[PDB]
Amino acid sequence: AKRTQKVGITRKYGTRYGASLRKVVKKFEITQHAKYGCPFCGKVAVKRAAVGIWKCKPCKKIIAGGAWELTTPPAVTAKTTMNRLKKLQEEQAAAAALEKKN
Amino acid sequence: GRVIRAQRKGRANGVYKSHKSGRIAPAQYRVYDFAERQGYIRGCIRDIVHEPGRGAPLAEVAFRDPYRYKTNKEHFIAAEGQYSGQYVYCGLKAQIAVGNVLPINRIPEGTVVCNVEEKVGDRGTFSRASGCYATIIGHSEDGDKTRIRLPSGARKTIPGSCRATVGIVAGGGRTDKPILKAGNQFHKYARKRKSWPRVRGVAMNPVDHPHGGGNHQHIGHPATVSKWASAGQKVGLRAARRTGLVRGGQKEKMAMK
Amino acid sequence: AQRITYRRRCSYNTRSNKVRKVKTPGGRLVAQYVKKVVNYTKCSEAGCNVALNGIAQVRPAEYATIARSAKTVSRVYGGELCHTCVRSRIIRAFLTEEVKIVKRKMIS
Amino acid sequence: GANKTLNMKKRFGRKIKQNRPLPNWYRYKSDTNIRYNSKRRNWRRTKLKIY
Amino acid sequence: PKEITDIKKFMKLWQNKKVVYVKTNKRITKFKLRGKKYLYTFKTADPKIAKGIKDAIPATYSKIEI
RNA sequence: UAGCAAAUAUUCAAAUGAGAACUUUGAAGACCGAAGUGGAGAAGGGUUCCAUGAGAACAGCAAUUGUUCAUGGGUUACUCGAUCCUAAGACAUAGGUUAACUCCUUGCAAUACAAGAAGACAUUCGUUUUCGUUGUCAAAAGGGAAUGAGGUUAAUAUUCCUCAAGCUGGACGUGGUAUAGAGCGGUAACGCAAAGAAACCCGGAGACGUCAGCAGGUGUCACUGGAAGAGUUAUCUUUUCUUUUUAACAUACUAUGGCCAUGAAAUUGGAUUAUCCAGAGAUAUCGGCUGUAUGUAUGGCAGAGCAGCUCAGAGCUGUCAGUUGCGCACCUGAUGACCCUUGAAAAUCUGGGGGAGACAUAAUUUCACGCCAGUUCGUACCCAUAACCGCAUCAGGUCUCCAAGGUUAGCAGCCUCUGGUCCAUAGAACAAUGUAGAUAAGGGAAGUCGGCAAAUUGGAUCCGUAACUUCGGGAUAAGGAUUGGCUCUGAGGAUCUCAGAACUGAAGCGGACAAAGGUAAUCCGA
Ligand SMILES: [Mg+2]
Ligand SMILES: [Mg+2]
Ligand SMILES: [Mg+2]
Ligand SMILES: [Mg+2]
Ligand SMILES: [Mg+2]
Ligand SMILES: [Mg+2]
Ligand SMILES: [Mg+2]
Ligand SMILES: [Mg+2]
Ligand SMILES: [Mg+2]
Ligand SMILES: [Mg+2]
Ligand SMILES: [Mg+2]
Ligand SMILES: [Mg+2]
Ligand SMILES: [Mg+2]
Ligand SMILES: [Mg+2]
Ligand SMILES: [Mg+2]
Ligand SMILES: [Mg+2]
Ligand SMILES: [Mg+2]
Ligand SMILES: [Mg+2]
Ligand SMILES: [Mg+2]
Ligand SMILES: [Mg+2]
Ligand SMILES: [Mg+2]
Ligand SMILES: [Mg+2]
Ligand SMILES: [Mg+2]
Ligand SMILES: [Mg+2]
Ligand SMILES: [Mg+2]
Ligand SMILES: [Mg+2]
Ligand SMILES: [Mg+2]
Ligand SMILES: [Mg+2]
Ligand SMILES: [Mg+2]
Ligand SMILES: [Mg+2]
Ligand SMILES: [Mg+2]
Ligand SMILES: [Mg+2]
Ligand SMILES: [Mg+2]
Ligand SMILES: [Mg+2]
Ligand SMILES: [Mg+2]
Ligand SMILES: [Mg+2]
Ligand SMILES: [Mg+2]
Ligand SMILES: [Mg+2]
Ligand SMILES: [Mg+2]
Ligand SMILES: [Mg+2]
Ligand SMILES: [Mg+2]
Ligand SMILES: [Mg+2]
Ligand SMILES: [Mg+2]
Ligand SMILES: [Zn+2]
Ligand SMILES: [Zn+2]
Repeated sequence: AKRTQKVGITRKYGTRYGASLRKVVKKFEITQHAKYGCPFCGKVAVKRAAVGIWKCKPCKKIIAGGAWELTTPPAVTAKTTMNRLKKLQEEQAAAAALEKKN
Repeated sequence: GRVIRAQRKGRANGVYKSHKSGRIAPAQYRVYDFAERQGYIRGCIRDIVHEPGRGAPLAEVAFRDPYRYKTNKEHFIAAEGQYSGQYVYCGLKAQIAVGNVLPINRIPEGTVVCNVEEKVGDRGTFSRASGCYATIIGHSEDGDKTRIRLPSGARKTIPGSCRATVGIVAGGGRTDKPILKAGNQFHKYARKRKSWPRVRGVAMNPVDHPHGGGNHQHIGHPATVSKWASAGQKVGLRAARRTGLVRGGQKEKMAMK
Repeated sequence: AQRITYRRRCSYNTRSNKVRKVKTPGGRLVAQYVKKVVNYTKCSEAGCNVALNGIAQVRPAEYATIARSAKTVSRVYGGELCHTCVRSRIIRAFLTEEVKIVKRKMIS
Repeated sequence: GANKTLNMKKRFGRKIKQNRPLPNWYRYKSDTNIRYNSKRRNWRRTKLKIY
Repeated sequence: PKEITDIKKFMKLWQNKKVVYVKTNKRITKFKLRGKKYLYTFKTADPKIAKGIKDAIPATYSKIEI
């Protein structure tokens, strides 16, 4: 049984608010009610508890997430780039400290 | 000769008085221990909870007191990705990792930061909002200056010795989901000083507000009000340099550059 | 059909004000005041939240009335922790000191 | 209602005593004009102040 | 009110102002000790235990029958 | 004279009295119909409560009666509440401001700060030691040490009486645990009347949202055999109703979950109504441990209570054994869904980590049984169509708990049992006009600014269902049928629903009750 064509979870809003608005919302809502894979126990049990707060039922970990997601792309980006910059910091200082021997 | 709502917000006996019963603690940094200036102190995330007025989660952090047997609890701002039971490191030598707290001068250019300090030992000032981050632009050679790029996008020079959290404030994106119902707006504003709902100044009679004109509902006097406008005078867009929406001649932002 | 009467001068229905209907030897149906249920005892460690076994779930007062048994268990942290947490504690402490010594000899 | 201060109880008691009728033998004194007690009060028609 | 199954503890209790109350029911009999914070009942079915316990009534304790 | 007309209702005999439609008993007829006209509270009232008596006035008729008048009498608590705790809050102190009055700060405690607490010896001081920044008030629904059943008064009673319990603080007595350092058992969860201790640091309970369904228990309701009583008996009815009860508290067992072994799961399994879980060890073992009763048994306890039957205050008999419910109200247990909401605190009880001190005739110890105490204040009565507020005995207003049978989707309506009530001045006539209630042949808005008002429609089952659309909707669209009674038949389950057929009536049958009239356009405001 396929119960809705366009609407899905948005159907609760019935006919209110206008289409495009509850498109935007279909999107977000499906994000927040989705189960996420826990980094720690590797189960896809992680659900959102509060706005910024996610829990994994089985492994009992709570992580600071984004509002509607577990993972905020700009935050992942900041991790990726923090690391890369760590590499460069250390490589640089450590390398030219050998020049300090002169 | 009535008193607008504009004015009624500065009254402390008043109706507009924050609803504080839910507040867990101020979210600030560690005290400025010797340990933090010359070394690193480590603590645990006992939990990250939700404060009722806050978009950003709060982290509850256990620290061992340097001078006694007591165990110190403190509440920090959630850096996105921090886990309950994480080890958080604060101080001079603390290394760069999500949620650790260093001086900015030790943080590499281009890095993303939270809860920066305006004066050294703020226990935090800048970029506390959910999802907010500040951008690290440059360091002076001396080490005493750092250029930060604030969420608003204005650049600021801060003593490099100031405390910063590596990473981004948690719970970002909430601002993006449209609020459909009015009730939502209601509950939300229920935990903060009441701003809701907002009655347009024109709905009102000349007694309740400079705007409410009368028979037609218009402002009828220029709504750009000068910075020096007296208490009950200051109503429209204040001290505004521009008014309209810029459509069309947007190439001007570029050609003007 | 028998009907009841609050016996306390508190007519409002509050979690603390609950009543139960008892049938007496008289043939009366009498209100008797029922007490409140309490939350079971949980292990105190971080994020653990396990229901402790072998300790009584009792309203805080009656805790002074019970036998030492119900107040306790026989482990290293009998009252405060569950076994799993105890175990992991032991292990962690031992192994951590081992790494400590190793670092010590590698320094000397 | 049920719940009362001491103060209350005492005040009420007072007004309760003061609410008696002139004793039938006082009207026989030589120097008195008093046929009745003019200050009597009825709970239904007039109310006291206790708060 | 406590009741006792084994005659021994009962006898330790009435051996320990002491009076003993015995009462008859159709199928059973009961012996009853008064003590500060408890009323001790002892029930038996068969007449043997019965008479044996009636024997057991000491000079210190006076026997009341209802 | 206007007027005494809302809230369906009264009637008969006796008695009392000068006098009775209005008082008391009895006999009839009706009402509130467990969303009460019932049983109790909070606010508010303050003696309005109880008994006896009664001239006037008042109780808009009346009165032999009273919420009225007079006289006397009624409110017993270790376990109920206040008192304690903290909240939204608030106020001192300190500091500062003011001509001054006043005003500003203070729990995340200060715009303050040389402010405290404890111990021991001393036992005053003093001495001495230890640790230390500094107040209070605000909840008779929040938190909150422990009590019940039976009986009693004209009026009080979880208070008094009788019987049976628990709690906290005292202080020793008698037994018993433990130790020359400080219980014993099990692999393990864990177990067992008892099994040494200070500073110090951490805990648990207290301690918590809304909604949805599932499971269990209590109370209630229903039914079954037995016994006692009562109603019906021209006829019929092995009949119809009634009683058939078990308090806190003691001991032992069981109870929706979670753990511990042993062993590991792919032809993946397990499991709920729903989800959901597993190699981060599922399923499974004559396996084991543990947590919650408003459960069971016994004690309490039958000696009480209840129902019958005698005797002239005493006496006798029975109070027994079963079954079921998507029934109902409450409580509990395990879940699920929800939030740009995420749902107090403190006092209080208790546990852990630590082992500084103390001690041989000793020292210390959450075992039993015994001895002593529990102060102060509130406890009457109304809580409303007559004890409150509405100048009143006003058709208004005023926060809660308990809830029976029948019909039914139903806590609706209608009718009933328990309990309550007939109180609203009365009699007679029966015109106009009126207030409320209905029904009108033929026509069908011609009435009227206007379909105002009325009328039609209405449940459930089966058919059938457009344009338009934000694809959710529109939608009971529109529309078409059926519905009783009776006699049979089949299907769904454990160790009450659904469907068929036949017969029968003035073609009636959601028979009362309950219960939408449609359609097509235009304008606003989402
Ligand atoms: Mg569809
Ligand atoms: Mg103020
Ligand atoms: Mg937006
Ligand atoms: Mg003006
Ligand atoms: Mg006008
Ligand atoms: Mg306009
Ligand atoms: Mg306008
Ligand atoms: Mg009062
Ligand atoms: Mg009045
Ligand atoms: Mg008045
Ligand atoms: Mg006693
Ligand atoms: Mg009239
Ligand atoms: Mg009435
Ligand atoms: Mg009533
Ligand atoms: Mg009453
Ligand atoms: Mg406060
Ligand atoms: Mg204040
Ligand atoms: Mg109590
Ligand atoms: Mg008593
Ligand atoms: Mg004691
Ligand atoms: Mg919850
Ligand atoms: Mg029967
Ligand atoms: Mg089990
Ligand atoms: Mg008897
Ligand atoms: Mg049920
Ligand atoms: Mg209810
Ligand atoms: Mg929560
Ligand atoms: Mg210990
Ligand atoms: Mg009234
Ligand atoms: Mg008449
Ligand atoms: Mg006609
Ligand atoms: Mg026609
Ligand atoms: Mg016609
Ligand atoms: Mg109409
Ligand atoms: Mg449809
Ligand atoms: Mg139809
Ligand atoms: Mg339509
Ligand atoms: Mg038929
Ligand atoms: Mg058929
Ligand atoms: Mg027919
Ligand atoms: Mg019909
Ligand atoms: Mg119409
Ligand atoms: Mg509108
Ligand atoms: Zn996990
Ligand atoms: Zn644990």
